[PDB]
Amino acid sequence: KFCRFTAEGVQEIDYKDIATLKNYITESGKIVPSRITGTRAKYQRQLARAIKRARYLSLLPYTDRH
Amino acid sequence: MRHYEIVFMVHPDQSEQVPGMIERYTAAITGAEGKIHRLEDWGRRQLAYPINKLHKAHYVLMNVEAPQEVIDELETTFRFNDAVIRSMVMRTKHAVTEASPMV
Amino acid sequence: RKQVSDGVAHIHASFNNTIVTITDRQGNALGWATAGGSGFRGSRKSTPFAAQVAAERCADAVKEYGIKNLEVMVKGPGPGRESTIRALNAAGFRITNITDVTPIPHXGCRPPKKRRV
Amino acid sequence: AVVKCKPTSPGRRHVVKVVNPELHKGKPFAPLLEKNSKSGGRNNNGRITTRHIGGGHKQAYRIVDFKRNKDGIPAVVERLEYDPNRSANIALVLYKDGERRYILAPKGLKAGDQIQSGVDAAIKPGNTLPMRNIPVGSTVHNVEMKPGKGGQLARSAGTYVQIVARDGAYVTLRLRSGEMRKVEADCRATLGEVGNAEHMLRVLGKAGAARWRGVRPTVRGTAMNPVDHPHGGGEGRNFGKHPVTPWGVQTKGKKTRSNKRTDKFIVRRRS
Amino acid sequence: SLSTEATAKIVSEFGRDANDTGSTEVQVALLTAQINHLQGHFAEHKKDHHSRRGLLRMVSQRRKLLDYLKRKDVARYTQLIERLGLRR
Amino acid sequence: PVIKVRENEPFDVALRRFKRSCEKAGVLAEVRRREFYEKPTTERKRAKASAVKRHAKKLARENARRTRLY
RNA sequence: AAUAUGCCAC
RNA sequence: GCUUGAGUCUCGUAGAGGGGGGUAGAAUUCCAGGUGUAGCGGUGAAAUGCGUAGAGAUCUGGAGGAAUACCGGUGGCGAAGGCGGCCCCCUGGACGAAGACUGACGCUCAGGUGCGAAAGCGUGGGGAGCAAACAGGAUUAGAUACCCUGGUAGUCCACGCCGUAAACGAUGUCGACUUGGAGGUUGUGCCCUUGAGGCGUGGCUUCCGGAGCUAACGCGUUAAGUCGACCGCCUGGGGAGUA
Ligand SMILES: [Mg+2]
Ligand SMILES: [Mg+2]
Ligand SMILES: [Mg+2]
Ligand SMILES: [Mg+2]
Ligand SMILES: [Mg+2]
Ligand SMILES: [Mg+2]
Ligand SMILES: [Mg+2]
Ligand SMILES: [Mg+2]
Ligand SMILES: [Mg+2]
Ligand SMILES: [Mg+2]
Ligand SMILES: [Mg+2]
Ligand SMILES: [Mg+2]
Ligand SMILES: [Mg+2]
Ligand SMILES: [Mg+2]
Ligand SMILES: [Mg+2]
Ligand SMILES: [Mg+2]
Ligand SMILES: [Mg+2]
Ligand SMILES: [Mg+2]
Ligand SMILES: [Mg+2]
Ligand SMILES: [Mg+2]
Ligand SMILES: [Mg+2]
Ligand SMILES: [Mg+2]
Ligand SMILES: [Mg+2]
Ligand SMILES: [Mg+2]
Ligand SMILES: [Mg+2]
Ligand SMILES: [Mg+2]
Ligand SMILES: [Mg+2]
Ligand SMILES: [Mg+2]
Ligand SMILES: [Mg+2]
Ligand SMILES: [Mg+2]
Repeated sequence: KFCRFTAEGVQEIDYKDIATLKNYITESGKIVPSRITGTRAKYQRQLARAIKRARYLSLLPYTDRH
Repeated sequence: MRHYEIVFMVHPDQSEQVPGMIERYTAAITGAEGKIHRLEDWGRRQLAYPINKLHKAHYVLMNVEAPQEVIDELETTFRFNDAVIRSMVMRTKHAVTEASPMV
Repeated sequence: RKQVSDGVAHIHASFNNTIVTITDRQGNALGWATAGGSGFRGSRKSTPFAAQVAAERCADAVKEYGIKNLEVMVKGPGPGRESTIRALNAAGFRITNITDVTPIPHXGCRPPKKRRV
Repeated sequence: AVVKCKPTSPGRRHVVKVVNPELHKGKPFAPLLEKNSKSGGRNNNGRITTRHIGGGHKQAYRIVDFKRNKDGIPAVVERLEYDPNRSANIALVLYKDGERRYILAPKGLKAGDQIQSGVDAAIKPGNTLPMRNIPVGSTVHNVEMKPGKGGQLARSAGTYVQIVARDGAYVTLRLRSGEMRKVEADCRATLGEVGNAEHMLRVLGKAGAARWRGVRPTVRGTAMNPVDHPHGGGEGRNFGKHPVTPWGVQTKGKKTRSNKRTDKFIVRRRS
Repeated sequence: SLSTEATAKIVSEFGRDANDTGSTEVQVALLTAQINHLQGHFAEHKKDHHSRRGLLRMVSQRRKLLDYLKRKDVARYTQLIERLGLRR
Repeated sequence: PVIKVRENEPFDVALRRFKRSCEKAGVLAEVRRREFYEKPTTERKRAKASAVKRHAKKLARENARRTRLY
């Protein structure tokens, strides 16, 4: 119920692990707020960066309907 | 000598030409004295959204220790090579020699 | 004349009017009906009942194509998002997919200036 | 360099001059010059066909290579030169086999630059390749309209043509006029814009500056007499005519293209 | 931002000890090296005002240190400006 | 906000699930936000005002918890 | 949806 | 001479700090076409406007410009103005830990110089959307306004100029001292990471409040408390920030 990344000690959310990245995007492809997901601010920023890079690399959708 | 992560996704029709691409690129970097530290071919993956009406593409990852100059010639290579449909090169804090999460 | 069986119903419900269009799965329109054409002007043109009437009229106008099931795609923020789908299912088409396709720019252009009524 | 002059005299007050310092200050390359006699606008009948031409400084034609035929032989830009016959500057280049030539100077070129023509030329400014090898979205100059005929599009100073698409054996180009024209894929082209882009910023400042370029005075039609021009005549400054050329054709907005032979290569007008 | 090796060379060539990183001539030489390096950057980035502010800060720090050196020990100041090529 | 009516899913519950999916995506809120253009000064001002009122409400709430009324 | 104005000591 | 001010070096840190270059998807608009009919669009109602010359709707493919949904946070950075997609190159500042180094090298600043939102101006481009001006419809006694339908400059870029804003935490910069509480953000140490825990210590930041201060409202360790250094500024209102 806390930030899983600071629970695990990982300090960067690598954008190549879509299995983790999916946990933090709504089914409509939007990023889930840090309030909802419980992630602390630093990892939320890192997570948003990684999500955006994955969206560029087509590993995640920019949105559900394309 | 800066650590780079190069991900480029290739037109599926050129899946046979991807090994040649990799060999010539690694030859260019090693000639420029830069070291490739990681290299893995994701194969042909489906796309989360169509690119140029293409729904599948051949992903290549490679982490290098190349000079910024030779990285820029690889930039122009990806630009003027019509098979590489999308490329992204990133500076990393350090070299990564582990195994990518998609392996 | 042409038989399509499996159709797609685009509802376009703005704050002032609801346009319901039945097409095949290729975007080829088969018919349409509007809350303004169903006999509603001004105050009443944009009410869920008006949207219901328009959807019913469109369903009846697209009858001879023999449409059995419909995808449903909803666009706009208008009141005609609810009663329109209700009226479609009451008409009898098997509603198999309901999607919101409202345009949401990912920034996008600059909206019109705010009114001062 | 766009350097305004100083108003030391009424003729120099408004003069603005583009002083490029990289231009060669010596004499042009001799073996590529030719005699270029003026005409005055007179054709072989001796009548003035194109008015408002005559006089002007004597000039010598520089055989500029608009074909870039010598392909596969790299050429180093010996120097840049002033060409009187055109708005752009030219570039004396020297191939590796000892032949010197003149080319249109592309933007950003200098002495010592390497250039090359052919299919395997490096896609860099100054080089020449067929358009089936030039990437889409490129900006080019010295565009050929027929394969091997020679460059004809985008040769003035600072102009360029954008390759917007490729459809089979044709490629679609956006020209400086805004026109959208189809050109065979094998027509050559040279990369980059044309140099001397500042050329349009120069202000002549006086009538003599125009006369130095062989541009005779231009009498307004309404100053003439009714026998001389449709606009002429009038006790005072009168008009009342729809503006027309001296030969009666309406001159404001009346389109005059009529080439159905080549209407099939125009994808969109400039309007 | 001078490279670490460049900083080491400047300290070694201007200070008494290789660990003498705080000496007045060491500081002035570091500031001069960075300013000379940044001149080329600001020849091609005229509108980089925020970086120009840091450059001006280094200019003023060098001026203050040079005034301190001059009013303290003059001979060291003269030798330093000779080795650095600063007019005053 | 795309839904798929599943096996043995009646129309009314399919519509209800679609309603809740649309609200979860918040689409109508964004459309009513984008209907007009509001200046950046207005955006900042109203964001600050909403935050201020939320803080005041919560302080009043967990302060009146320590208050007897009747 | 429209809904302007109010000079004579106190 | 000394080092506790000031500064440099060593290691890392977080960030919409800046300049340059490229690219991504969503969306509006336009162009070509396909299906497809009589409405659409708009309003408090309405009309102007668009449409049977086939609109609106829907689908395909292009073009081009501008801005970057979600993340998003009285969150972050910046001297201020301000800065938010992603990537790369150049680059400024802040901060923390341990040590070494220099040894008052400092604080302020008239005149001076630089930066300085938006509007605006000059030249050359660009122009999707929005929109002063403008035109039409409506409202009204009037309506050169609000509302509606269109629409040009301009918003966009390169360079140059303007140098003003409720440029505001209406609070000059620097330094020292003087009860607390609840957060937020960014490091760093200890142990037990024994369940993301506590225990400290730094930096910045938000709200409440104590003594004190204040005309009161209020400020309240980020003072408007107690003092020091320097600068700017005020002397009834209007005239007038005008001549
Ligand atoms: Mg409106
Ligand atoms: Mg003759
Ligand atoms: Mg003429
Ligand atoms: Mg004239
Ligand atoms: Mg006349
Ligand atoms: Mg006469
Ligand atoms: Mg005569
Ligand atoms: Mg005659
Ligand atoms: Mg006549
Ligand atoms: Mg006359
Ligand atoms: Mg007369
Ligand atoms: Mg007269
Ligand atoms: Mg008359
Ligand atoms: Mg002053
Ligand atoms: Mg402006
Ligand atoms: Mg004006
Ligand atoms: Mg302008
Ligand atoms: Mg202009
Ligand atoms: Mg326009
Ligand atoms: Mg009017
Ligand atoms: Mg208007
Ligand atoms: Mg002022
Ligand atoms: Mg402000
Ligand atoms: Mg403020
Ligand atoms: Mg003030
Ligand atoms: Mg000061
Ligand atoms: Mg701050
Ligand atoms: Mg308080
Ligand atoms: Mg006071
Ligand atoms: Mg004045």
